[PDB]
Amino acid sequence: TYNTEAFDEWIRSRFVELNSQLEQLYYQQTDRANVQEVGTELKHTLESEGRELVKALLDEGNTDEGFDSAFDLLGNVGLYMAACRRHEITEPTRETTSPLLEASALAMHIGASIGVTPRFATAHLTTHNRAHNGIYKRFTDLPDEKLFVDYNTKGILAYKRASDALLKIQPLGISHPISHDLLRVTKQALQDVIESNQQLFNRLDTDRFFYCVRPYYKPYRVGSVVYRGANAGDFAGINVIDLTLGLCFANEASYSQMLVDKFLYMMPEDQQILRECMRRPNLMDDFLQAKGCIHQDWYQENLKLFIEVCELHGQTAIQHHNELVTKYIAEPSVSMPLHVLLASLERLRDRRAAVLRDDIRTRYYDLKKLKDSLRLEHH
Amino acid sequence: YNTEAFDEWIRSRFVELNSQLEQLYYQQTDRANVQEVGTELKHTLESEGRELVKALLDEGNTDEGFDSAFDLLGNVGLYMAACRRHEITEPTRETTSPLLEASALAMHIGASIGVTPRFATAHLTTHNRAHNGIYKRFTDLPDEKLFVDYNTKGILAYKRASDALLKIQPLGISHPISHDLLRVTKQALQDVIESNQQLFNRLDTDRFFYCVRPYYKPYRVGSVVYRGANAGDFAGINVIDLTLGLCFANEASYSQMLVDKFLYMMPEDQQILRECMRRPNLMDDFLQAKGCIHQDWYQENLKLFIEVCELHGQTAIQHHNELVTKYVLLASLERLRDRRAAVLRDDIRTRYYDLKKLKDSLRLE
Amino acid sequence: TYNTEAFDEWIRSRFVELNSQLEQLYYQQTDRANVQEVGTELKHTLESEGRELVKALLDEGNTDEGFDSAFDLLGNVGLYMAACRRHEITEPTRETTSPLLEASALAMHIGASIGVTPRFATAHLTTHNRAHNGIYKRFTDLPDEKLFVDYNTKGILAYKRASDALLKIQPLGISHPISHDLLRVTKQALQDVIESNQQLFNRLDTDRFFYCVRPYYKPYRVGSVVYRGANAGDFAGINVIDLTLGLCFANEASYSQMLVDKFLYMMPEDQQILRECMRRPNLMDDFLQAKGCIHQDWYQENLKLFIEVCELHGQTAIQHHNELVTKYIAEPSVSMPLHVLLASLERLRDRRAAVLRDDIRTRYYDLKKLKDSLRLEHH
Amino acid sequence: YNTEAFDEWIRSRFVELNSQLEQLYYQQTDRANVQEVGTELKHTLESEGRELVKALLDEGNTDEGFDSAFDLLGNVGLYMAACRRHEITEPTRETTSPLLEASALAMHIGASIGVTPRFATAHLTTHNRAHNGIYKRFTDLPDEKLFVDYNTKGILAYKRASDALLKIQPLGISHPISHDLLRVTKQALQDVIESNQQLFNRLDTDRFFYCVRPYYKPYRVGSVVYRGANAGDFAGINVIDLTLGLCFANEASYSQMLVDKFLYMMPEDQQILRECMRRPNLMDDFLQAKGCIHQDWYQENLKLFIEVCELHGQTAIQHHNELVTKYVLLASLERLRDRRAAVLRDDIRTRYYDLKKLKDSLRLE
Ligand code: HEM
Ligand code: HEM
Repeated sequence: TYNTEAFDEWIRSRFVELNSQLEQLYYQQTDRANVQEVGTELKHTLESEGRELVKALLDEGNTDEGFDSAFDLLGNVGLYMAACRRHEITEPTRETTSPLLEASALAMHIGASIGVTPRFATAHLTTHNRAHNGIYKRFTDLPDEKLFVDYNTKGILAYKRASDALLKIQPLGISHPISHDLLRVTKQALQDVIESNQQLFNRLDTDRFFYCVRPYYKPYRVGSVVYRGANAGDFAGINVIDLTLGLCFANEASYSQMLVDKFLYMMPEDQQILRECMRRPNLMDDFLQAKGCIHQDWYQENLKLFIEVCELHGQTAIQHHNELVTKYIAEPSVSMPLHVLLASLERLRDRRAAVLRDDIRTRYYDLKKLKDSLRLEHH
Repeated sequence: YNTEAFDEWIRSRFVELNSQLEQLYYQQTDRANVQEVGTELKHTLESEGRELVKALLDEGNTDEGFDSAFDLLGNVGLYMAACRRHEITEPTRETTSPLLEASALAMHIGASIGVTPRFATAHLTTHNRAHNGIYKRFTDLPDEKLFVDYNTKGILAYKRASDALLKIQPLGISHPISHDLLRVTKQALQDVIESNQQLFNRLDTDRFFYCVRPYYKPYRVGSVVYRGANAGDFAGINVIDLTLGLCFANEASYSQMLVDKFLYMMPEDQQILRECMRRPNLMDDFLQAKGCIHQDWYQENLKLFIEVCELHGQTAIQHHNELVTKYVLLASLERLRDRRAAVLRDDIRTRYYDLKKLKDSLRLE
Repeated sequence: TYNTEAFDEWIRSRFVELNSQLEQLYYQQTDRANVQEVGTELKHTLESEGRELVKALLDEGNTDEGFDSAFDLLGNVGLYMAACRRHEITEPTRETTSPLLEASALAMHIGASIGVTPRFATAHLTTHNRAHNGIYKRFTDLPDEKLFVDYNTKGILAYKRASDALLKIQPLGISHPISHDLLRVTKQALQDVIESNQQLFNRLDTDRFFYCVRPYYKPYRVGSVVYRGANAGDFAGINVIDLTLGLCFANEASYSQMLVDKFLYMMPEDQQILRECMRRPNLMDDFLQAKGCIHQDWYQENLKLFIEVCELHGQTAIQHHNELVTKYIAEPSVSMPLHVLLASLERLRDRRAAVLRDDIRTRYYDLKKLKDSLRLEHH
Repeated sequence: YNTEAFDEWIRSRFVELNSQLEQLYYQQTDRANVQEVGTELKHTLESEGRELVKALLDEGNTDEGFDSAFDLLGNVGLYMAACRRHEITEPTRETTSPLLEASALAMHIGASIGVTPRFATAHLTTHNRAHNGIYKRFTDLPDEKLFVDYNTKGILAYKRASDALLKIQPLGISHPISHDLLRVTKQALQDVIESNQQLFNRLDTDRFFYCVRPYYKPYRVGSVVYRGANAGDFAGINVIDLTLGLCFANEASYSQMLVDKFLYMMPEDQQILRECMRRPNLMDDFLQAKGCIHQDWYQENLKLFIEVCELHGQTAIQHHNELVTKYVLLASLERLRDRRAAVLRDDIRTRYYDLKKLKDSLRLE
């Protein structure tokens, strides 16, 4: 694993220096978002040194060191390609196919060999970013990047705690007393998300993030195909909650399509779990079907807690869209299909908040029926 | 409708018969005696259950999915377990099981889905589906419900602890996020201490030993004798042992224990457990990071790491001096409790010294 | 499974009648490839009856009857959508999104839920086409369709026999005596393919196939995304042979991309096996590395048989391209990106035949070195 | 390098020591005796192997992948099996295994990958990697090579038969393509008959019973006794039994047999086998298609189907009267051979009548 080590050590050293030093130049500019005619020397070094190290890896050909080893390597290749994209060394709408031949072949080889997208994925920097003596992979040494990544990690892990609790209710049923504890575990995990997102909101520098962090999550070509950038939402957890709570519907083209466009962007194990939720029942419909149990102790106790969980999830979606996406994407973007991705994100936030709409299906009425169901039972 | 017919029976008459039978046993002076008592109730339980099982055995091969099959196997196991409790079947008395139909069915399902052909802990705890608030049980006794509910709470708390620990593996012990997982682990283990305490302060020692425990006895399935389920039949607890490095897979005593429980947990738990047997542990990781002693992450993470090991080892003594003390291989149970607690011993390998070295490693700071 | 049964029984009855009767009209025409202003009544019935049956299924929502049941249902939905595409009831370059709302949602739901493409796949009509009292799913009752499907099935099954034998050599090694038998089993299976393809070549009606069979394998939209038609080559087997024999290379963008574009078009189990071959060694390189064993009995005996297998595979690719694709696609198409897909198919045939080229990597030299290696050893 | 050091030993000195030892045993008059003979060679085999194993046990947890671990377990099992053959270790003589290091290592790997902690058939047959033409073996005797090679050929032929049969399931018995799979199945089963015949006509009855078979004896791993491998330890053969409907998973006798062999085959073979236990079979399918008697597919497919059942049942008698006849649970071996052959019996359920009904069903045509 000499060649593999050599590339990783490069990613954890010079790679960070080159990008950092390059970000310094971009920030000094007046445009700040411009990359043309700047750091031309640093770009050649980053491209050159990375390619050689990658080329050494591409020579070894087929290797089977296990999923973790392969995924880690693919991450470095993706981190490398992502940087080249940020610095305009490679640009999709400018090419017909990727100019980074070696890296593309290697990335497409590993990705297809382990069932993941042939590029940098969220897990590469968050849940599966191995730290060496305290430092883990990063594009730059900027404090704002670390804040973004760490809080995405905290957020993601909090959602996993919430989806795991929800999945354990399935075998017990909504009337099970133990389901009341899982429901509370779920509630706490979702609150950890609200808190996690708040801290990020109160510490991340809006400007530094939009000009020095975000530009590394851009779409770029791998081979001839264009692959979009990773999202902090690329993991089963969040969608597992949507389906299990019944807030979203797999039978709707809009939602299933979204799942399809993200499967390869998460771990194989997360894909398996997500797909399975698409053919399992949900708690919403369960409670709705238990109308003749309205005067049951477990019903009032569990429905009450359930409804609270549905609200927290919707709260977390409003917090994300209304606050996070708003303060670091929409605003800085108006100053410097954007209105399209914003509109999709809205239907998503409203789908979780269960608001009233006529253009899309929502649980507003179902949730209201259940809320008004708890009224009749407190007697 | 046969599956449901049997399930509905298990959730109704089955509970009545056992309950009514437990009433007779308790009135006795011996109370542990079952000979010449409830002979009528025993015949009914055996008879009604067999007929319902026989109807199922006729359908032959069925593939309704893992959950459906496991649930059915649970009812068959619950039925056979009852028969064992009431002496309708007794291992040291037989050469092979007298419950022919139930045995065939149980062995068929179990082997078909990779689980033991009898009632397993998950059948009554994590995978016990409730209907309108009531879930499978042997009797309607309050002490059974206390035992099962707290075993469930305990088990689920351990799963939260093992899941947090496994997420550190890809991040490493020096990762800042590993400090949060380590704290999540600490909290989950505390939930176990609290969970066990509540059980200790509410369960009726007598009712449990004469009306609850006798349903977890060993009985024959076919010609083979299969031991009773244990609240410790799940990956979680052993995942923590290996990940924290408190136990060693390279030791016959421990790997044998794992082998004797694999079939007693869910296939998914088996997969996870086996995997931990070929993965590194945090203990050795910290020990190998001696040249990082003056690192911020080393001081912070290690402290919590040691607090985690102490909560686990300590939560071990509590259990050891409870379901084992108040109620052959006694030594094998002491070594297990000693490895977890990392006590000092000369007969078995322990982390006592390694843990002390690490505790005193925080000293310099 | 009433609604599921109702739809299947429809697919096996009226569906076949409507398409058949419709094919009769198209054939009578002078253009014969025209579909405008013809069978307008039959089209409305096919579209109408199918949609209603699908709509009934879409209502049931999430169901978990097992992989086989779900895959079978998805097949009927795909068969239905494919027909609508053939009859121009739906056309990709004419739409922005699919006009078949219910069918799209259902197809995308099942597909994503079990990890397969949301449309009709080769297995749906070949290896996983269940027959009822002798009759299995089909678009029409035409004899030429049955010939096409049956021989694709025979061909596919023969390739599976060849890939399975090759994979069993891996744990034994190329010098193992038992590997000589597997190598012979492989040789026989590949010959069954040559024979299978020959029979198809000598019995299929070139015209009927191009105007009455092939038009059902066209690309159509599912939701907003366009999904290409199934190919008799959508299964692990063929590519497993390519990689195990070392005739193709996973480290090349061109090949890995091709694998990615077909994974969802085969069974999950075939995907698993294929991906794994991308990180395993191959026999070609093994033999090349055993140069200091040239005077070994197993070497001459096994290398000789190996080289024969490589030739048969290449023979089967030439037979397919030069004969089959030529007589039923290229010619009838010149009479009535086509030159693009033909060019890709050529690089593929030459990759297996191991011919000499400068534009792509081939085993021509490696195979020649090994052939000339057997000469030195027969002494 | 420890893994390779042990493997290279198994492929060199290990073979020499055992071979040289077999020479001494054969010269004797008893020939089956091992007491007071080759005492020097035994010490060397035990000593050299243990040291190499001890080096491996030190590395602790390793995750080099299933193939690497399984291969290593095989060497450890081959080593322990030899020690058993030479009486260096004997089950009915011990309470626990005297080979401490080897036991721990074997139990560790086996449990970590889900296989029995000893030498399994695949270790010498389908998964025995050859180096420059030579693959793992206990001795250099020609009769061992004959036994192993033909077991391998037999096994691979059965895998071809089970794979063809499983591909009919999704197509159905009335599918035209099922007629080809049925013929592929027929040919594969014939390859088995031929394979077994060659073994019968070449293997030296004496050399095999005194120099080959004694290496497949049962021995202790830890404290548990694990039986020796059988050329029948793989899914294939049992997949054919269930798919053809010749055997029944709902019968304790058969499901128990499956349970006692799962760990003796590859995890992938276990998965496939278990699944067959909850799937339909062709026998019952044909029986249920009585109102299709005058169908073309019914006549053609059924004929070949019956020829397949007869080849299997007949290939059973051959084996039964060979490795069992020429060389307790003898009855359980008769019933198995009788279910496969579908003979007439009153003590166990068989397909004799069902098969006769189907044979006479072709009569009307
Ligand atoms: C200021 C920081 C953040 C910003 C600027 C941000 C921005 C975005 C953007 C613009 C998208 C849309 C997808 C695309 O077109 O690529 C997205 C998706 C998503 N984000 Fe964030 N994000 C932030 C933090 C977080 C955190 C901490 C979480 C927690 C896990 C998270 C979870 C998600 C989810 C789950 C999705 C998908 C939509 C859905 O299914 O509802 N994000 N984010
Ligand atoms: C006259 C009958 C047949 C014709 C017209 C035909 C045509 C084609 C076409 C045009 C393609 C290109 C893919 C696309 O753009 O969709 C293709 C692919 C393929 N065909 Fe056929 N085919 C026939 C029979 C068969 C049979 C019997 C087999 C046997 C399994 C088969 C195996 C393949 C393979 C494996 C591929 C992929 C290319 C590769 O990886 O080499 N085809 N076929």
